Amino acid sequence: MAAEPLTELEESIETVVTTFFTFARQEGRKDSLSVNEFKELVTQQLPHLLKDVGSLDEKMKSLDVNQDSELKFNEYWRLIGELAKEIRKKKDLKIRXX
Amino acid sequence: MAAEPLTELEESIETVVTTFFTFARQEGRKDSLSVNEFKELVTQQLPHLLKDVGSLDEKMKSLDVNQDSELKFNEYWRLIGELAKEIRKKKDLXIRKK
Amino acid sequence: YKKPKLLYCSNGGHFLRILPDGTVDGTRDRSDQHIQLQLSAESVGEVYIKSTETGQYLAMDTDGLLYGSQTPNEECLFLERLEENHYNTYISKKHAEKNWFVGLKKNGSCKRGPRTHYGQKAILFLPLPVSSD
Amino acid sequence: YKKPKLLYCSNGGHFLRILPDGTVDGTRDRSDQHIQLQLSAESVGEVYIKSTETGQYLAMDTDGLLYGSQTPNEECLFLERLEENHYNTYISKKHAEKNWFVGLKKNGSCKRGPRTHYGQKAILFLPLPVSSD
Repeated sequence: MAAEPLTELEESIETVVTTFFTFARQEGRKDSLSVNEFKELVTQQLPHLLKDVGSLDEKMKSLDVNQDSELKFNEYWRLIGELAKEIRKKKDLKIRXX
Repeated sequence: MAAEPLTELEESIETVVTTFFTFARQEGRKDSLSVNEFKELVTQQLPHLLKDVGSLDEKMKSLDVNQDSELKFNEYWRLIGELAKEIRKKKDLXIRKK
Repeated sequence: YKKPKLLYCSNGGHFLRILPDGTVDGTRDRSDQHIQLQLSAESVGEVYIKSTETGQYLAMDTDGLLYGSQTPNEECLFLERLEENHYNTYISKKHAEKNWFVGLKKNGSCKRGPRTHYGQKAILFLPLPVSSD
Repeated sequence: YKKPKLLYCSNGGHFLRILPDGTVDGTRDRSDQHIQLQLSAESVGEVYIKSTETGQYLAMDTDGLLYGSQTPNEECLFLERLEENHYNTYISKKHAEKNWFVGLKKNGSCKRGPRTHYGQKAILFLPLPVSSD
């Protein structure tokens, strides 16, 4: 009846969008991740993909091209690419991989 | 070759890849989208989301850009990106840049 | 008691109802004798689907589309495989070369050959035949 | 019959069991009288949560962490709001400035201030108080 299932592609953008949203609203503005907000994503739900829970600054600079210290929705979204890349890519140069 | 155990969010990136995998193993080679694998994908799985099934060829050219015409294992992926933003982003991309 | 072998897939009341015409659908009924086929292993691992005492013989259309009525062409020869999921698997050796194994749409009909890989679970059929136990 | 006002959130048997100590958890039981608070609208829209006849008075720790025992500090003043989802909403005006409104963890306890914005559904509490109908 109600609660109709959409396509697999609508399912998967939603599941990441809701997760995003449960971090975006942590501090000022429920769209932008600020620095802490951003670090909270990786440090909690990302211990394997990007095991670098120390050089989040590097990611931040690599992401926030304008260096406003807000990853707007679309800026933040960049990470998901680096994720979706890493899962295939991860270190296809040395490791290996798996 | 393929995946033992993953995580919660790793499932939902798999489920869409499994769609990819059962459409690209059509003419040659399951590891690359081919162009009666791609067009069949847009016409079947993306007929509502991607309202441009007749102008795939442009998207293909934009995607492929090495232009080997193997839509590679991240050339292709971009498409899921374009749908991902499309839900938010009706048409409003433009860009032009060498 | 080798007789009417019922076969279907995808959770949900739906049985493969074969008709002499050829257009077989997943009818969810057991009142009319039109959802039974004579499934049996013809050769070592090669099982055939022939609705003799109810419909017609199957003849896949290049695997892509599943049909049957005129003649049981080689297209109807499938390798009997079992999955540890309480389901039966049949590989259309005729097209095994392309890694294609008979797949039907519970709410559509049997015709998903270009999508018969490790994606569509409909390939895992659930048989309810009268065995000789 | 204004009395023991039961309140909880998140689908699943779990009730807010308050203890004089302060460590209130989502106990899924109704045998021991420790899951009732005297919820009422003190001021125009301002509702207070005080487990008088069962536990203690609430006193949020800067919204971030929800607790109560010593004194019903202003932190315990919340704006009564209703959502068209069969759930009650209470905005901790004391921290409304940060768009923070009381949120508890059904399987953890009441303490999600840094996550009391639009993201966690646990903010939509389901009340089962004995009204005067």
